[PDB]
Amino acid sequence: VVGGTEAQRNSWPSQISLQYRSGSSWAHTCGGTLIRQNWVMTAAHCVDRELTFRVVVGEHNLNQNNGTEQYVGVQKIVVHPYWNTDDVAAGYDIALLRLAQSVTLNSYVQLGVLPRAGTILANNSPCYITGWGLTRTNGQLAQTLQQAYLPTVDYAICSSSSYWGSTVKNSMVCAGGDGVRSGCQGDSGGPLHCLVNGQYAVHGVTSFVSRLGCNVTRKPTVFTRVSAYISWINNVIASN
Ligand code: NA
Repeated sequence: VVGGTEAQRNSWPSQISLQYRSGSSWAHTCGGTLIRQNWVMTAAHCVDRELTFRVVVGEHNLNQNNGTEQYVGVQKIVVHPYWNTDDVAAGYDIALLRLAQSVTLNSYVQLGVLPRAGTILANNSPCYITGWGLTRTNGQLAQTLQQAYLPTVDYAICSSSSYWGSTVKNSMVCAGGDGVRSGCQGDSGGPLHCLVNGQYAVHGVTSFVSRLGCNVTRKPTVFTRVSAYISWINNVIASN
């Protein structure tokens, strides 16, 4: 997250860190959302590589023990069957991870609330992105979880020529684009949290930013629209 602030430790308890095994070590690579005690929602592109992945729930500081972390292996990966890694602009950038164990819920670990199917946010709706991604273009991962206020940019503006044009689809949500605040690498797969009727729900799965940079004016961060995928998610969980 570029232009973020440090989140409080219990603000976003559905946020997870997706990590891969790297020699003797684990490395953060992506965000996700805990949506069942044994299921995580992330981006398909996050699991393109044939790696050993684990999920950390209750994480805050990636390089310090917080005393609240639970570490759980990924046992099964279900990628959206229409996802194409060499065509992120087509969409379908979504994947479900079944965990080897069910995690325990507490003030640091909770299920994300998903919007109702078909829900479309009005332009300029209030949302926050969260994650441990780069804090500058071509920078480095955050140590502690960051958040940034990213209001939505509706499809008619986002698919306009000076924004993303044909690259953005209605199966996506755009947010931000102010040139200062943005998602960045390492935030991919995590949540976009939007306040509706008093309650935060996870409306987006972070998918992509501009090849020119993370915080580019009129290139808002682009998210998979969760409310396009409610039946897909339910079908996968029901079948696994
Ligand atoms: Na930690």
